[PDB]
Amino acid sequence: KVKIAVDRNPVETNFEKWAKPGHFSRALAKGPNTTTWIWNLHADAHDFDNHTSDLEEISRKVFSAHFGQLGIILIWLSGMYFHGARFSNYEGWLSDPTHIKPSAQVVWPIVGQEILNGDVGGGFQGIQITSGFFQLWRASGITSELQLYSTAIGGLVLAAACFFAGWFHYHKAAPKLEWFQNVESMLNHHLAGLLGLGSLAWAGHQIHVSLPVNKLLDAGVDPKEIPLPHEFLLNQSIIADLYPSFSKGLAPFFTLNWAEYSDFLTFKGGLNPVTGGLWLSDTAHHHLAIAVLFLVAGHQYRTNWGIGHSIKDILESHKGPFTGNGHAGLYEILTTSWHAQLAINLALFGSLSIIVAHHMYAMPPYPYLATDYGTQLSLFTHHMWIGGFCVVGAGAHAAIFMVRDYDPTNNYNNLLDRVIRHRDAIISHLNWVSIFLGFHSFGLYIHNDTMSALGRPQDMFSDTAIQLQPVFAQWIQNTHFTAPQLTAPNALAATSLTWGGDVVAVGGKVAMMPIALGTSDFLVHHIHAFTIHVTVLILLKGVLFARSSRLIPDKANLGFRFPCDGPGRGGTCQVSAWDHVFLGLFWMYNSLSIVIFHFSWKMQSDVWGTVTDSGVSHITGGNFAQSANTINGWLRDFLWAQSSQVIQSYGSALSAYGLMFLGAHFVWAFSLMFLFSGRGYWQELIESIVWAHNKLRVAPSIQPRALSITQGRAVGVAHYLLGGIATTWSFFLARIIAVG
Amino acid sequence: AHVVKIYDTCIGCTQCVRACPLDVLEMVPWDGCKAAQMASSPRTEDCVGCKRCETACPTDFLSVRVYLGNESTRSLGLAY
Amino acid sequence: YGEQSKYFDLQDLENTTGAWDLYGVDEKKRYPGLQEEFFQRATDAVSRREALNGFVALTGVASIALFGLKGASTLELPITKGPRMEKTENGKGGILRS
Amino acid sequence: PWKQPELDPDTPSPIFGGSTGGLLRKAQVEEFYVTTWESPKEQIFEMPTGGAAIMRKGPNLLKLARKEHCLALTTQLRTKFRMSPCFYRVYADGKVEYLHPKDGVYPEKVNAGRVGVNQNMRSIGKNVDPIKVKFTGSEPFEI
Amino acid sequence: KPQQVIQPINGDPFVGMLETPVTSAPIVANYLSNLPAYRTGVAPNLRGVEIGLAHGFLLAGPFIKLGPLRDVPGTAEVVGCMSAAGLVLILALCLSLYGNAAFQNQPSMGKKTLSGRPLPQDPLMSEEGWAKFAAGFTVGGLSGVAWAYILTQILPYYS
Amino acid sequence: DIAGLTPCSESKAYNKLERKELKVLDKRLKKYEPGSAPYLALQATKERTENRFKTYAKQGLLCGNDGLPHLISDPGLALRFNHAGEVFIPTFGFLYVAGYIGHVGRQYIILSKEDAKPTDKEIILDVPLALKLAFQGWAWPLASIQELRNGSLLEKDENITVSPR
Ligand code: CLA
Ligand code: CLA
Ligand code: CLA
Ligand code: CLA
Ligand SMILES: CC1=C(\C=C/C(C)=C/C=C/C(C)=C/C=C/C=C(C)/C=C/C=C(C)/C=C/C2=C(C)CCCC2(C)C)C(C)(C)CCC1
Ligand SMILES: CC1=C(C/C=C(\C)CCC[C@H](C)CCC[C@H](C)CCCC(C)C)C(=O)c2ccccc2C1=O
Ligand code: SF4
Repeated sequence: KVKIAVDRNPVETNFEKWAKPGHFSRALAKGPNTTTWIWNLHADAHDFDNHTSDLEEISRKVFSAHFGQLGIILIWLSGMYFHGARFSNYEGWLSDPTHIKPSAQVVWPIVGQEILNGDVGGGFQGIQITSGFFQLWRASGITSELQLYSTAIGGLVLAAACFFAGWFHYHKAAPKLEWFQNVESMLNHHLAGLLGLGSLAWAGHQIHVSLPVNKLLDAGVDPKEIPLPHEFLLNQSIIADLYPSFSKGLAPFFTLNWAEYSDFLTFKGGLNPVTGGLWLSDTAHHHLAIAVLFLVAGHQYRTNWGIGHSIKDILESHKGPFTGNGHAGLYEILTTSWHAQLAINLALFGSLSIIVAHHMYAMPPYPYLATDYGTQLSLFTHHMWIGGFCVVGAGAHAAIFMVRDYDPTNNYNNLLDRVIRHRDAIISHLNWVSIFLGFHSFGLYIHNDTMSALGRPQDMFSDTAIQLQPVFAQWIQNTHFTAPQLTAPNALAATSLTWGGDVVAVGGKVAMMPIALGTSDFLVHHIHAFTIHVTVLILLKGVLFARSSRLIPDKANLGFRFPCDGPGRGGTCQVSAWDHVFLGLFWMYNSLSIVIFHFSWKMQSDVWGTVTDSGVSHITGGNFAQSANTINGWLRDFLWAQSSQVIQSYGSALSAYGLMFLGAHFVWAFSLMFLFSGRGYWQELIESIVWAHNKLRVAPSIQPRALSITQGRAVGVAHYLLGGIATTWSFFLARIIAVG
Repeated sequence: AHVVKIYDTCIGCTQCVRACPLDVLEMVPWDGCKAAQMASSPRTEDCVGCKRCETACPTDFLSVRVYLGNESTRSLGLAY
Repeated sequence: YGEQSKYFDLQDLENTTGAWDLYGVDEKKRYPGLQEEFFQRATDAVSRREALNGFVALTGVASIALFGLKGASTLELPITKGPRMEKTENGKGGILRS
Repeated sequence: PWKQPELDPDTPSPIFGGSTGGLLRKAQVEEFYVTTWESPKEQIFEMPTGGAAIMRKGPNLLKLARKEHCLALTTQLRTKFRMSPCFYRVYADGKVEYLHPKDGVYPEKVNAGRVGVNQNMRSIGKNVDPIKVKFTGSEPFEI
Repeated sequence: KPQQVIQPINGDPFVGMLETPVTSAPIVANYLSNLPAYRTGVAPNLRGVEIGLAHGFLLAGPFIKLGPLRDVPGTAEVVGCMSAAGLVLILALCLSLYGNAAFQNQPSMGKKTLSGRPLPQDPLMSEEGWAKFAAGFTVGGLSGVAWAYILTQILPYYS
Repeated sequence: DIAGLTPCSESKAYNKLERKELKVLDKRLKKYEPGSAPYLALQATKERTENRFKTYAKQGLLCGNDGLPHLISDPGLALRFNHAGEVFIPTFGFLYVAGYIGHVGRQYIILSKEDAKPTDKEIILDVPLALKLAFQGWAWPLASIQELRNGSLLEKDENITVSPR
């Protein structure tokens, strides 16, 4: 049944459609009469639903779009590898990671930029990087710049191959709709094939390459005399002395004697004390087990050989009486709607990126990464924000599916129809829990601020005063600390040092230390729960009310992204689901900003610091247990106690962070024009400017028009988000570079 | 409720009555246009002021005009 | 109403619009008989909204006036206690007023 | 139309599940709206306030809390199936009103049987300034 | 045999509720129908007596336990109780204001209990009936505040 | 010596600022060997700093109470005293280029408007005519003056869209 249906040469390879920029849309194919034609051109550029109603052409378009994005990412990765090969101090950083700051961007001496080439050590000057590529290139065993050059050239070659693949798979040999609808084959090939094959290849690379290099690196051996990994691969004698189980030579694997592999496939809890990262043997056994789990899970579905699982049968068979028809039609929706699958994949990708950030801040998987506070903070914040963006986009594309690809014929009493039916109950209960969480988190904060202001600290919600001890989180911490004792007896120590009892430190700085949770952590965590509940309320309400509502019954026929239905019913402004996503972007911004503020303050006040002989001294004075209970304490002891290096960064290596900070302030403040204002005033001002240009005959043939209401909202939210993100980025990076 | 007025510039494409999902506008015979039609608003008390007829109006300036003010339980679009 | 598929009849429109008391009973005097007249005589002097608005205001203004005049300084509220010796001078950058 | 039709209490209603979006206390206190149509067969439509409901072969009855819901359902039916339905209004005291065309051949047509109301013979923009109608109670567009 | 637990109320898919096990449970329905606010045959002052007693007994607790003078022994149990009594008086004033506001007109449409049999009019839905209800509420609240006060004086445990 | 500003050649705060900048720049010089490429870049930066301080002085530039040079904006005062290079000659220097862009934009707008569907010409530029007008705009004020007198530059408002107030 499953086969390869491909149509050969559907689209000629020519610049004929490049000559006319407006060709995907028949409304834009006429000409640019108004200036809104350009914004509609760059807006409907990748909206493939209104380009054509055929699902096959849309599938080919998005297939080659993913190919182009893959080629772009491969070009970017090859450029990063080339930068590490040519303009970097990776050779110096390998011989001294605890004293030489990483640097991989070198500026030109053109206009005053020589001050940005900071003294990072090792006889090298450049921009002190924060991506942590040096830690990754130390984990994956890389010694010289020749290897980075080879990796960069291979990445460029694969990027060219990916772009050629996109061109081929669209213009030359385009697959048919039945090829894309083979969901079982897709799932099997991207579970066993992609994930499983990549995990097994990475486990093999770690076992045969990264393990000996990292074993020789932390032993004090200089990387110059470290043997190249091909010597470890070909010769069993060199790999036998570092790991005695290699002398057996694949005998225990087939004879079921895997306990003999306990030297380089270890099960150890904690971090390597020499480097501060996870043990590479633990990561090798981890990726090998992940490859096993994905090889077994990739043979579940039925494609062509009878055996397996049919997803339609699995969905239609799970029917429970409070749900009526149980998952009855979801196979038909998910095999015919690109936006529904986009929403699911984006939501899971964003959540998994959030897990990625949390589990890198928890267990650093790279050598000399925990002590490099800047790389850890940047990785956590960056993947935090990318996960939030993917979740918000998931809500947006779910709303788009609701408007466009949802039909009432296939669904009568299924789960989606019943979610539509009781949407008011869901929204009302979410509003109740929203108000409840908002009050008994933020009103607790305001009450603590008031009792501090009224001179009554004994009436506050603090540890010294009456406290809200997070008993559940502390019990989970104690259970995980005592988990290797009873429930996981084969583990050497705890899986992370969040709940441990020992402090590791590399180079005199604290790598990872136990984290204490108090009343302030309780308040911030319930603030986070409140904020996430509000954002999910906004996104879910936008998705649910995109089709119809008690206000506007015909919202389905008005499209997804429309400004309003007029000032009727008192004014139906921002009633579209697009505007719900537009507000949810700001609520996401508030949520993740408070989350990363909590991360930075907690880690600087209770984890990060320099170890001494007389106890452990943190970066701050350990004031998180005393100042995070009030808003003014938060402000003064996080945004004002820090950022003293950003303002005084001028004349130093990090002055560009101050410039970026003030430019971010500019863009964040410039957005409020497009947010507060409307269009009629701007259109009338444009009319006056048009009269001015008409007076002396410089009238453009294209009529100047003000931005659309949805266009204005998009510009406002984009400038606001860019300004806020760059503000927090500059402040965080300058604080963590000038101090950490 | 709101006041909806139709001027003599109307020429009768009978499309402003389709864009109104409230049955406010009706079409009467006339003699001042080629189509011999003119928009009328008999149930002007049932209008909310959504201005969809204004979006559907092709004349410059618009033949049909909706003026806000004096809101009621039906012009506010409440089902409660 | 509700014979096979109909939900509207226009002579029992009390059922058509959906006005239904889901939790409503007509059981009279569930409490024991001697218990009512103790509280029935309690309410009859304050049953009128004029008598109740006055009584709440009577206990309102009098107890509010009692607080501060007599209500404070018996609970030792920290507003009518006075200072020991704090905050005569002001200004850390010099000048030292008062 | 030719004769004004009165809705029948006996007519069935489409099968539907419990939807939170529906009739409110305004149906009890104030008026509510009722939509009727005659069906050729059993088809699936989407209610303007709920999900999807399978309708009955023959007469049908919908109750909507707003007239906008009624005309949204009317436009959906006319677009999808060329259905041509009609809706009514039922008051609190039991009074029944007919708002969907009293002429019966829809506002899109003319029928030469309705009188022009709220029509100005002057052009838009030829109206007088508000100073000329100040302290009179009449707006310039109301003249 | 699908066991369609989730169904609309009275088989009517047009109105707000759908009969759900949160609503259609016999224990929940019996507990809600036996609550004083749904005893339609009982006089509204007798409703308000029980309602005010329960609410004034519960409202004393947070004021004693988390009051500004909670650390002062012997005086917290009186300050919390008189503040609870003041809160009961405030709620009684707002109840009387609601009774003035919402019953300046006359209702004309009944409640229609299930399968018919409706009584003429709820006395709670009237002006003087709601005034009597608020009177019962404030008397019950004051008595409950005094009872929670004397329960903090004589005690075998805590307060 | 106008407005109480000493010349930059005889200013103590100007030389103190130069000494302070040379001190911090030489502070980074002690962390690198003299035969290294960062040392050469730092040496070139110091040479550029010394050349800038020398060229900013002895050029009529002045400063007051800060060590940072000041600019004189009043014409005549910048002409009697040698200060026309600060803003007086850059004023005509910018206006020449500013009038260059305005003139070539006007000629392209006029040329494109006398063509079928002129809205396409704004998004589909033509290179030979735009580049010809780009290299035929050196005498922009001479073309601007002659069009001003004869009405080709301006337009009477009877064919200009005006507000209906
Ligand atoms: C085991 C086989 C296999 C493997 C490994 C993949 C791998 C991939 N597929 Mg999948 N796919 C498969 C079978 C497979 N496919 C089948 C059988 C179908 C039909 C049902 C599809 C249909 C399909 C669609 C519709 C889409 C993908 C996409 C993708 C990419 C997702 C990008 C990502 O997650 O980052 C991982 C990124 C990398 C690993 C970068 C390296 C990419 C290398 C060059 C690809 C090599 C794998 C390939 C199968 C080798 C054979 C191809 C040969 C003709 C040269 C990923 C490379 C997306 C896409 O367009 O990207 C191409 C997408 O939208 N797949
Ligand atoms: C898996 C990723 C993915 C995919 C495949 C799509 C695909 C699609 N989305 Mg979705 N979306 C995503 C992620 C994704 N999106 C995320 C993460 C968000 C949250 C921000 C959204 C939010 C979103 C909305 C709100 C809408 C879409 C729409 C669309 C459609 C057209 C998009 C288009 O033409 O953009 C055109 C491309 C651009 C306009 C360029 C982007 C420029 C942005 C605004 C600024 C970027 C600045 C950059 C970050 C920094 C530069 C700084 C500057 C100084 C240079 C298409 C179906 C639209 C639609 O109609 O759907 C059918 C629509 O309304 N999406
Ligand atoms: C920090 C700025 C800020 C604040 C505080 C609010 C506050 C609010 N917004 Mg908003 N929001 C803002 C900016 C803000 N907004 C911006 C800029 C946008 C545009 C993107 C939005 C977008 C937005 C959406 C899309 C939604 C909200 C909602 C809400 C509500 C959440 C209530 C809650 O759970 O918290 C609890 C209440 C508070 C934090 C308010 C302050 C309470 C203090 C502590 C006083 C406590 C009681 C006090 C003593 C009483 C005083 C008595 C006095 C009168 C005598 C609330 C009214 C949501 C809503 O309606 O609720 C679900 C909602 O859906 N807002
Ligand atoms: C070359 C074309 C051209 C010309 C001659 C003018 C001329 C004028 N404009 Mg306009 N303007 C233009 C393009 C042009 N504008 C464009 C493209 C925009 C959009 C960004 C604007 C936006 C604009 C506003 C918002 C305002 C003016 C105003 C003015 C007046 C003040 C002079 C000035 O410098 O304004 C300042 C002009 C700008 C800041 C716009 C700069 C944009 C660049 C420089 C134009 C690029 C054009 C391009 C290079 C030409 C193509 C060359 C060809 C060979 C292909 C004057 C009548 C003002 C007015 O009403 O005064 C009475 C006013 O408020 N203009
Ligand atoms: C990263 C990167 C790179 C680099 C490197 C690489 C990538 C290399 C290679 C690699 C490879 C090339 C790999 C491979 C792998 C493999 C595997 C992983 C396998 C597996 C297997 C399985 C799963 C199974 C098997 C078997 C058995 C066991 C038995 C018998 C049967 C059979 C045979 C089936 C490049 C530049 C390119 C690009 C960019 C990025
Ligand atoms: C300011 C504003 C405008 C006016 C803004 C417009 C017309 C967009 C202008 C975009 C410009 C033309 C893009 C290019 C900017 C500069 C010309 C770039 C200069 C680059 C240098 C190298 C010269 C709206 O139209 C609007 C609409 C709806 C809500 C809010 C607003 C709103 O706030
Ligand atoms: S202000 Fe704008 S968004 Fe709001 S109803 Fe008017 S036109 Fe629509």
